[PDB]
Amino acid sequence: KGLGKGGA
Amino acid sequence: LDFDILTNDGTHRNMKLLIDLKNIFSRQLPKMPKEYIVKLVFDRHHESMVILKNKQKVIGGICFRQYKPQRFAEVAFLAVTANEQVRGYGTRLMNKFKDHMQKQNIEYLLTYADNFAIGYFKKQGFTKEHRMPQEKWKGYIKDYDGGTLMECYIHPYVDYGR
Ligand SMILES: CC(C)(COP(=O)(O)OP(=O)(O)OC[C@H]1O[C@@H](n2cnc3c(N)ncnc32)[C@H](O)[C@@H]1OP(=O)(O)O)[C@H](O)C(=O)NCCC(=O)NCCS
Repeated sequence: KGLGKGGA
Repeated sequence: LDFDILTNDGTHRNMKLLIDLKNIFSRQLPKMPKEYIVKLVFDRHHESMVILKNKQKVIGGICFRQYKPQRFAEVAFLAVTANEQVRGYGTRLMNKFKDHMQKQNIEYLLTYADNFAIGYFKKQGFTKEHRMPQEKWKGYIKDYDGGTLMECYIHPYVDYGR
């Protein structure tokens, strides 16, 4: 679930 | 528009659907090693529910791993292809997932979140404060100090989606 901001 | 559990049964059909989903995951999760996504998606413990458009095209999905005896599952990856975002699919998927988890006798959903991500799961009903005894996931779900562990309680008779 690695997340670095963004993602609409 | 269907939300089906995609079985990794070694058939050309499912294999292709899983690969398409895996590619949506890497394109949408750039910080994630692609080979790591490959490993989890196709391993013996993980399962995937896909958003199927016209019973043939994958436009999203969620990869998860159930810990049946413990009655909780971990979300590995969640994503909707770029050209299909902001149309409510992602939220509908999560609701279908909760309903499926409830039917699977799963009591809690766990997932690691970072940055923006945290905000997304909070809107999906996940919280930073856990009500599930820590020693329950300890030893099953890796404990990373670098990520925020979030959980969502799945009440046995609350209606999630459908
Ligand atoms: C959602 C994906 C999960 C499919 O979803 P498709 O909040 O809700 O404004 P469905 O920016 O439209 O939405 C539920 C809502 O939360 C929004 N949002 C997304 N991440 C968010 C976050 N971290 N915090 C707050 N809002 C967020 C959704 O885009 C959507 O828009 P809205 O709030 O105006 O309705 C999406 O981009 C995607 O594939 N993102 C990249 C992959 C990713 O980060 N996956 C989860 C981590 S593995």
